[PDB]
Amino acid sequence: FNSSIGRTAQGKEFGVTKARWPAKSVKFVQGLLQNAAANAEAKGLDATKLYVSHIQVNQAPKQRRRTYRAHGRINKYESSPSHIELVVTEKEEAVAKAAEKKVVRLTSRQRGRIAAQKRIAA
Amino acid sequence: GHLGFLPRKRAASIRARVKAFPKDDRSKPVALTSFLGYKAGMTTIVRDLDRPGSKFHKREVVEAVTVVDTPPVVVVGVVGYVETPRGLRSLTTVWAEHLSDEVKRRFYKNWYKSKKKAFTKYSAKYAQDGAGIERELARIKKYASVVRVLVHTQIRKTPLAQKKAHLAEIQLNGGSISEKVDWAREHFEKTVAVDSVFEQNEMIDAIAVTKGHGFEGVARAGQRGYHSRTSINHKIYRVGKGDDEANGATSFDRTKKTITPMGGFVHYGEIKNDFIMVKGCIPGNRKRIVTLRKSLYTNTSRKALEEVSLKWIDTASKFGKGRFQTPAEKHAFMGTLKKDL
Amino acid sequence: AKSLRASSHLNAKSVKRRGVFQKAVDAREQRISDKLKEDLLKQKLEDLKKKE
RNA sequence: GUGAACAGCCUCUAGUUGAUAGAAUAAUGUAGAUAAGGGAAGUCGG
RNA sequence: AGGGAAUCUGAACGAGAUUCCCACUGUCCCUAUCUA
RNA sequence: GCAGUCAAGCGUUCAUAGCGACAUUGCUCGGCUCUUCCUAUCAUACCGAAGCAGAAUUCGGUAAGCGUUGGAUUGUUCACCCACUAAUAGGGAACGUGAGCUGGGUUUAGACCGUCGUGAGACAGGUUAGUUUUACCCUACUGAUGAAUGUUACCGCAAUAGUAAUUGAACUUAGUACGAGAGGAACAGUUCAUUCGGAUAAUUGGUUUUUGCGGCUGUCUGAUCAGGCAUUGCCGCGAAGCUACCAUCCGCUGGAUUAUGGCUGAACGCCUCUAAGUCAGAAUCCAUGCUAGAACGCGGUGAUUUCUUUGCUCCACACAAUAUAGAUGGAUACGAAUAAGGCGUCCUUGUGGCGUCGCUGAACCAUAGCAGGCUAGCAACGGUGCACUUGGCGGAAAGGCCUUGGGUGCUUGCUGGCGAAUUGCAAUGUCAUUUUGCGUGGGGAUAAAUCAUUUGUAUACGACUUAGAUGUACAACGGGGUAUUGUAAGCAGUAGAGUAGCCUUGUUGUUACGAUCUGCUGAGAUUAAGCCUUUGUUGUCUGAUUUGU
Repeated sequence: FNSSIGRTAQGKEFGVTKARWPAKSVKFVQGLLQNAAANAEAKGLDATKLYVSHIQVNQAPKQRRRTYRAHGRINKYESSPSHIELVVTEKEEAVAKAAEKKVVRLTSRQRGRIAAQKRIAA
Repeated sequence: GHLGFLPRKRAASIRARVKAFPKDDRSKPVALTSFLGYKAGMTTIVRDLDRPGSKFHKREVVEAVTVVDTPPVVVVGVVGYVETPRGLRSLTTVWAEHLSDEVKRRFYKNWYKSKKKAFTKYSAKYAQDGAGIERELARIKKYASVVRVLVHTQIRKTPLAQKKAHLAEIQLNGGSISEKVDWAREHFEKTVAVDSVFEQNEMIDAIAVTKGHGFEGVARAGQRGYHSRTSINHKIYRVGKGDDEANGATSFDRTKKTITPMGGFVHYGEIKNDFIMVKGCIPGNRKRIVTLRKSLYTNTSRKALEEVSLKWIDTASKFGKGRFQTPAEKHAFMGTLKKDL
Repeated sequence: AKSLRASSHLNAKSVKRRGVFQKAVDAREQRISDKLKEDLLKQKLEDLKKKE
């Protein structure tokens, strides 16, 4: 959602020419992050091994303001509210060192070849 | 407009690079082919004109000249180029082992944060009987049809608040490539003066990035200025010296003065070193780095053969209006003032 | 008027360039290279100032 | 109140400081100026 | 205590119209700069 | 054009079935402005013909590189005037250029229906239609950022695309050539200018919310001074900046050709500029030069993070993964000529004699071992693999080529002895080479970039150029210069019109008011904000992120 943004120098960090300073949205998100961090404390979690794994914002039912007008028209304005939701997760160093058996089927010619190989090789 | 000067776009850098060089004769002595300084200044000269056939033979002509400040260029390397079916190709560059603070500054965009660890392993690469340096110099002398000199400017001796010198590449029109690379060997860490490249009555072509005017509105709207322009055939009127007082002195005027005006040039300092006083107007503004090449070819008309007999140098105040040459002539004409006595 | 690339004028200017017109440039070049050779010796004296 | 003056300009009594803000200030556009020399040569037509 | 002179139109006219003479100006030659 | 005169032939034979070319003879809607293109070119460049003495000119050829002006013009302009200029050439961009636009014409101009009307027209009857224009679409064109290919920085190369200079005359050459005379040239040498372009602000002119300084008018602090203020009240000057053929500077030299003029010379026992060859020759072409740099073209060079809990690179073997415009014996190197060559030999060392070869790579080199095992030998000093190693050579993408040796396995040159099976009659039967990640055990190396602040050679925003971790550092003030304005505030005076006032009735008598003149006073103010310089004083020096072959 970036058409006709004033391109900035501060976007170099992210590889994008366009970037903004959306104060209202930032303040709401960090309010939710502070809430999530405290939910992590109450549950009994680490503070520094804690990263945001899931953050999903999807559209809300629009608000309906109206203003009179050219030709006395009713140009309907709508607020575009949002449903923010996020999950902060404990970071896990070295997840697993286990895999499935991965059973290999092989014919008479492959069974025969492997057997002949162990007759020759070490 | 002129369809040749397209695309009419902003240049790659303020230091425009020289596109072509004067040819080559393989019997001439080793000498530099292009020089660089810092254009800043403009002033008026009168001279008697010994141009026969003219309406002004044995008469006097007033004319506008420009003062490029040119501190003694310092050699810090040499480049060798092989001739290919694809153009030229640099196979080996060699440097000076111990370079100034100015050029190690040119290698970084942020100077103060760095550990200043530029040519540490290269200088340690030298640290023996040579062995590898002489190997690369053999590599240049064996192959490489043309040899160009890496130089830089003495930025600190110029009043500019930039501190960061410009690297350049200058070819050699002295024959036998051996004498090219060995002239370079005789010139590592050393400096080259102006008058060892130029003299009086010599035509030059000063190249400059042309004074940016920004956005402007088939005769199309867009960018005006900041283009890299080559202007040819500007006669050198005077080569100057920093240590020598009475640079502003002519054969006629002979008053002990520097070509520097009272309170200096506008937006730029005095002159504290060597300069070139070139006739007419060189592209770019004041504080601008210009690269002076020499003529490309034998360009002798009577506008190139005649000797300049400079009669007077205007050193009056460019900032304001001009009434006095020296400070001494201001308080000689004025009388004595309030805070004097 | 004859052009800048008018063949006869290029040939007349080549008649010039084999005479005085190159010889003056080939004297000026020698005076420039001379002072360049003079510029080595001064710097070598300032080498011997520190070497003293 | 100054002023020949219902010209304006300044105020006493009283009432406001409401109209999104902040950061820059290149060209263009609208409007208003000034300009060497010449003085409608502009344009169908000062 | 902006002119002036003629003419066409209903002798001065009327912000009638046209032409000429004199003065004036960026309308132009040829644009340039500043402010809102 | 019509008719006739010839008249190559053909008419189904063929001139008397007829057609018939070139000639010939009979009289007779317009206009303003820009971009690009065409040549059918007016000028500029070079040529050919011409009673072409010279100058000037007429016709013709190549030629589109570059040029192609300024005023009065409206009974229907589908006319033209009067100069300047080298010359003011003709056309296209199918309704180019009326959705880049105006200057003058229909008559209350489309179509249908009706009413009243002799040959002849009206009725302000009646019904109707007159939508592509704006696109905060699309994309050309200008300019500007930009992830990616380890990062990051500097210096470069140049594929490609564009390209530009123009015309006039002035002095010698000359009052010579040539000319009865009147007149009157040209090359070589040099000097300016016109148009066009690229620039630049030394000076000149212009310009001013530095509103810099000063002056005037008004208006408020109860009066001076300071200014508050005036939709920037008005006036003069004016720095910096920006700027004008209203200022100044600068704008190139080699090959290939066109018309044409030639040389040798065939065709054709002469000749012939052309057929094979060949020299010259235009403002032509292509280069040089001039401008951008491919953001998926390339090169060289500098740095490459050290406790990130040894992060990053390089050698060895080790396991997983990931793919492959597509290994499966070997890409096996003279050059040139073709109406000629290669090789071998020999000599008078040459464009030499003699011999031999091709007519296909159908070659040549490599090629036999459990997909190649283990062993016994014999013959010869060979062939080959592997790793150590002496150099020389290779720059066009060199990144490879030969060589000096020591060790080391193997050799199918020849001859013996073991082992293979059951992959069940085939099933690619996996043996190549990239790009990696996690582990190992040894070497090696001790960063920058961005943001934020500043700078102003840059600037719509980006981007660019700068500056800054203890320094001839930077910032703020401060001083010195240079400029702009024109004599600041305050105080004093004998300079003082004119007057009030003591009476000594004044011949600079006097005390006070008293425009202005004068002095301290070229003073005062301002002077970098995009001027210069900095031994003064005071202070700042460290915040976040991002990056690995």
